[PDB]
Amino acid sequence: EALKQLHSETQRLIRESALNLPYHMPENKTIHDFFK
Amino acid sequence: RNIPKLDAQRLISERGLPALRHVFDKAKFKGKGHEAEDLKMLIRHMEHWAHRLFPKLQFEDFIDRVEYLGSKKEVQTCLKRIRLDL
Amino acid sequence: NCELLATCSALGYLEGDTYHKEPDCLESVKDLIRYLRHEDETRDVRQQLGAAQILQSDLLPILTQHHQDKPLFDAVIRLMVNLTQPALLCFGNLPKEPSFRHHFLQVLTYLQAYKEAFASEKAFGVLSETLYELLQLGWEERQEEDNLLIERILLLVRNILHVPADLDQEKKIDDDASAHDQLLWAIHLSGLDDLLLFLASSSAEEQWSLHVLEIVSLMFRDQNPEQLAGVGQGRLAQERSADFAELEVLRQREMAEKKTRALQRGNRHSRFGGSYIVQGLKSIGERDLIFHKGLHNLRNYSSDLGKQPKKVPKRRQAARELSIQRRSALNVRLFLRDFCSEFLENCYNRLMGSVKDHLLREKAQQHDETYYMWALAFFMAFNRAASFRPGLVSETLSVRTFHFIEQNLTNYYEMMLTDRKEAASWARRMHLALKAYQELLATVNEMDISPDEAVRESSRIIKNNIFYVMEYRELFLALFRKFDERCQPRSFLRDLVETTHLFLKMLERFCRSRGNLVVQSEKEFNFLDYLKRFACSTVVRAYVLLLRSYQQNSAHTNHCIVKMLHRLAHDLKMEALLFQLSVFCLFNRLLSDPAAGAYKELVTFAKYILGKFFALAAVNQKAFVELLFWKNTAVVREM
DNA sequence: CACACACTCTCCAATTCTCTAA
Repeated sequence: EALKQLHSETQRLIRESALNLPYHMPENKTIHDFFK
Repeated sequence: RNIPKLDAQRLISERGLPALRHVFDKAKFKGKGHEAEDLKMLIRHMEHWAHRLFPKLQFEDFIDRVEYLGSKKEVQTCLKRIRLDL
Repeated sequence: NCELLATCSALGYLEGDTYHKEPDCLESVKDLIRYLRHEDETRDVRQQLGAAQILQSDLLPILTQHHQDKPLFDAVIRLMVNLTQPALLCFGNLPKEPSFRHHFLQVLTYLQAYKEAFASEKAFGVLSETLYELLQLGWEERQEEDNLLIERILLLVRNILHVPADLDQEKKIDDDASAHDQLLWAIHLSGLDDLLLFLASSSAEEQWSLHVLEIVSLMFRDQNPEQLAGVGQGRLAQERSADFAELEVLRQREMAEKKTRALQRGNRHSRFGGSYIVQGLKSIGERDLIFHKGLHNLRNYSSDLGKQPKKVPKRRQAARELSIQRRSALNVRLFLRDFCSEFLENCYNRLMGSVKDHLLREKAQQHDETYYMWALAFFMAFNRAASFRPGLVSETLSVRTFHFIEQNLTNYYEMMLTDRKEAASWARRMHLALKAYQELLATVNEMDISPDEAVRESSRIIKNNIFYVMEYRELFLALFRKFDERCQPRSFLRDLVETTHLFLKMLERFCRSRGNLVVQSEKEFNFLDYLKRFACSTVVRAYVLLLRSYQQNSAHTNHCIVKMLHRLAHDLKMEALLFQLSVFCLFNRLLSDPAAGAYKELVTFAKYILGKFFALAAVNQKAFVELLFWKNTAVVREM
């Protein structure tokens, strides 16, 4: 029956782990480069 | 005057389900591969029964009303009775 | 009226193309603002100034040709914000009685006139230039003088974008420049769109995030994300050929229907007599039916040939979709595609983070989370359309957004059921929440398809979290068991069915791939016992309600409907739940359709269930009575 | 004149909303 515990705790790890993503925000630039 | 209603007590268990038990005693279905014409025959017989019961409504309006009537005491008691014996 | 006429005259006059302002413009404008502030509840000054058209005749020329006169410019901007105040704010609600509704319609008419006038590029050019030279200064250099001016400028733009299209002139055909399209083109040519992108991307000017979100919402009010993302260089030939082909398809359908009607009636005039006795058919009495409507009609006889349909009473009248879709001008569509692309790449993450911060801090108006959920749906759909990159929306992919949307959807569901006097409005808010939830559930599938093992890992994490927590599973059943055609539109029903199909697709594939047994103090789970919760009469009733419009449904929607019903029938053996008389009438229409070959899946499923029914009927004749009502566990008694 | 049409108003009761028990 210990496979039930193993599945439960592994799934707990797999939901408590952080969301690794290719997060990015591009270059900051002033309003001149936007408007003209 | 006696304006009629398609309600739970005037006709649904008087000229309705008791006759609907008998409507298909002489039906002429032919089974697999002929579902289209079997359904056409079924719809014609059901429509005819509904018309003779309450002639004021069209067939789909009658259906949408009788489905609501399916929740009423008399209707479900008659349904269980018809399921059991007579 | 006459005193207003005097002040309106005192504003000045136009000559050719140059406006000659009087020196007392400042005090006359202050007097106009005073009259507007001292309005009656009927908004008489609003109606009178709209009738006089001073916004079109004086204030726009003053704004466009005397913008160096800063006190007059500020006063004119405040006056124009006051005049362009939307009618729902002016009256608080839609009035329930004729007099206030007439006044509402008057104010709305003058607002539509203002929107027509505001399409000039010069006005938005002045607004963009003054906003640009204001925002050139640092945030710490601003005072109330400039911050309030930014508020009034953005509120003027918001007010002009918000205005409903005139019912008279909303009959524009597709590929034409509506008033909203011309307004968006004015924004594009003035360059205020780039200023909005700057305001959205700026960390320093984050204070205007809610305002900028509302501007972007009203800008993309009419559009569809996938349709917009499909726009490109070669679209003119595609749309021309598509228009010709669709014209021919419509014509062929009309010709076929005309031929069928011509066969249904005879080739003799209607006063050509003749009567028949149909000996087998008993009439409503015991006598045989006498038929008068011609021999041609007895091939497809029905007793409802001459019956008037019934008036659906007001309470039972089904909800109807609020607007038709029209393909806007191609230039505006290209501009909006470019706006959406650049906004998604440069602005979206910071703006959504800022709006979430505002909602957390509770310094937002009552329903601004609706704008948040709109932005989720639109921009994540646009991202998945064309080049999908999850980095562009990674601020939205957190489980916290799932939780927020689920909380909002349940809140709107409760408020729709309780606050019955605006249940349709709560249904629309819930529809926005549902579309946002749908787009998150679609995005995780796209992450699975995408090649990056990192996004596959986080997709697995969020899927584990969502399928573990109970509310995400129970919400679909909660929505189906209290959906109402009387209140919610068929577009909502379509979206609910498609979202349910996608959700069950993901859940079934997940459990098929690996066990992952514990769910919800945990308990065991399996997808079959989850599917058995969809065996209720109400959910299949809703599914066949959507199936009735199979002619107008999308092919994907029809696939969703038939796949769910095939899952309940073939895999759960619940055909007796779907043995119904109304459903059989719908099947009769499906089999009788001249275009039945186009619906091969639906007719095959219909013939499968019909064959099962007629087998049961041959075994037992009480099935005909069982067809007449919806059922609970008679689904097993019949078996 | 007077006998059919055309139109409005009122009342009556049948259906649906709300709250309760099976």
